[PDB]
Amino acid sequence: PLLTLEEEVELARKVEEGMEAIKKLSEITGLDPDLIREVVRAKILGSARVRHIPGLKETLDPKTVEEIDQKLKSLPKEHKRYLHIAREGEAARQHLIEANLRLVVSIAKKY
Amino acid sequence: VRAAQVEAEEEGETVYLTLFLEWTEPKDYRVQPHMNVVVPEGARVEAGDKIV
DNA sequence: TATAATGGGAGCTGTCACGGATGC
Repeated sequence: PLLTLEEEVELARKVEEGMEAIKKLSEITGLDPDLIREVVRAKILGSARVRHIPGLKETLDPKTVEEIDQKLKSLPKEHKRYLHIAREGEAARQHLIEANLRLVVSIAKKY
Repeated sequence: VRAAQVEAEEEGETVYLTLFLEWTEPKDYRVQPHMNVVVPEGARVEAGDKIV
């Protein structure tokens, strides 16, 4: 179903803040922000989909995402809080996309 | 409002009650759609804490 | 790169007859 102004602004906001949180989590851990994003995304979507990403300098298999998810869970409370933020931002991203999937149809019918 | 403690003094044909009261006063805050609450239900705050 | 916009459109109408896989 379609998004109420509140639901839209909320999912949007959570996305922006999870992007922020991946930046902060890179600041903290010194790992690559893209690798971070792909790990958070992996665990959000599930193991149903994990595959090698072309920009990533590392092959993204369940072994290394478990390793990096573990080294992420080994954080202080005020840092691991950013892991919870990024997870929420990824889920907001998927829900906002799937919400606005009908705008695409109404726009491509004229093409 | 509740009367925590009650001190009394006798004087002439009366008493004067020095009541140590404790009570809660409400204030409303209207939220707009562009806004978000940062506080759970029934959660206590102090002077300067963020509500919305 | 920033008003806001949120589920498509055809279809095509006059064969005939089998075999062989699928529902009361």
